[PDB]
Amino acid sequence: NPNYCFAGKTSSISDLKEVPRKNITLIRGLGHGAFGEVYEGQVSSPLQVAVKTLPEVCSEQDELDFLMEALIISKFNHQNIVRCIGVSLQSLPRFILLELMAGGDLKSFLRETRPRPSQPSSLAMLDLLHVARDIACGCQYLEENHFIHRDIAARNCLLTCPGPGRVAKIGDFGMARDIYRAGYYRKGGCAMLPVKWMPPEAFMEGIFTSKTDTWSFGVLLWEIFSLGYMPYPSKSNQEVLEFVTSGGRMDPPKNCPGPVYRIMTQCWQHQPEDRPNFAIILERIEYCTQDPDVINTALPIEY
Ligand SMILES: Cc1cc(Nc2ncc(Cl)c(Nc3ccccc3S(=O)(=O)C(C)C)n2)c(OC(C)C)cc1C1CCNCC1
Repeated sequence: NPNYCFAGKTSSISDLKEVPRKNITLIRGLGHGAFGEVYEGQVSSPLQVAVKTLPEVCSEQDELDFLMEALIISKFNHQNIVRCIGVSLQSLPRFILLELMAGGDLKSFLRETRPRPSQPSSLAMLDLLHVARDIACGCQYLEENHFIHRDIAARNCLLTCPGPGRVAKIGDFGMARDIYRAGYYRKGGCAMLPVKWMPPEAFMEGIFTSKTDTWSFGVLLWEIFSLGYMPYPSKSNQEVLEFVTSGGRMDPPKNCPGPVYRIMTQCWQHQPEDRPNFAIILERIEYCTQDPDVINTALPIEY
C-alpha cells in the first residue's frame, strides 16, 4: 500500500476511516470530478456529504490516484479546506466522503449571484473580500505546512452556503495528487495544464514553490472581482503563456478598487522573491476590508 507524507507525518490506507456502506445514501448528482460523478449524500440526524465516486471500469493507476486523494484531504486540518468524513473503499464503486458545501463551487456562485436589475444587491465588495480572505487563510495553512497546491482557481473553491455567513474553502487537490504520485504531469498533457493560473518559472522550468500559489492566488482574485469571468478574456493558453512571459498582465476587473488590483499586481511579480507570502496577502486583504472607499464601491450590475 502507498504511503503519504504531510507535515513530516506518514499515513496509509489503514488510517482512513472506512464508513460502513449500509450507512451511506446517495440523494442526487452534483456534477463530475476529475474521474467520476460527485453526489450529494447522507451518512447515518444524518451527516450531509459530498460523495466522490471511482468508476468501476478503471486502471490500477486510477485506483491509486483515488486512494492518494483520500489520504491528502484526510491529513489536512483547517477551517478553509473541505473536511473528509471518511471513505468507503471496501465496496464498489469506491467512495470518498467529503463535507457537503451547500453554496456549490465559487465560479458558478459568482456567475449566478452577479447583481442584476432583479437582484440589486445580491453581492457586495465585502462578500468578495471575505471569500478572498477565506481562501488566503487556507493557502497560508498550506504554505506554513510546505504543501504546494499548484491549482488555486475559482473552480477548485467551494462555499458552505449561498447566503450571508458563507465560508469559502479549497475543495480540490487533483493537481497536487498527480505531482505527489509521479513527480510530473502525468494523466494529462499541455492542453490540460491550468496555464492561465501559472507563473513563468512554473510553465518554463517546472519550478514550483509556495510563490507559485501566490501567483495563482492573484489570478483567483481577478476571477473573484470580475464576478466569475475566465482569466485573460479572448486569449488562448499559448497567447497567455507568451503575453505573461513578455511581462503582460490582466487589466483590473470592471469597478475593481485600486487597493484590490494592487494585491493582484504584487501576486503577479515576475520574480518569485518579489511576490508576497500568504501572511502579507492576508494583511493586505484585511486592510482592503477596513477601507470605506473599497467596500462602498458598487459592483457592476449586469443587464
Ligand atoms: C459544483 C457543485 C458543488 C456542490 N457541493 C459540493 N460540496 C463538496 C464537494 Cl467536495 C463537492 N465536489 C464537487 C461537486 C461537483 C463537481 C465536482 C466536485 S469536486 O470534488 O471534484 C471539486 C471540483 C470541488 N461539491 C454543490 O452542492 C449542492 C448541494 C449546493 C453543487 C455544485 C453545482 C451543481 C450545479 N450548479 C452549479 C453548482
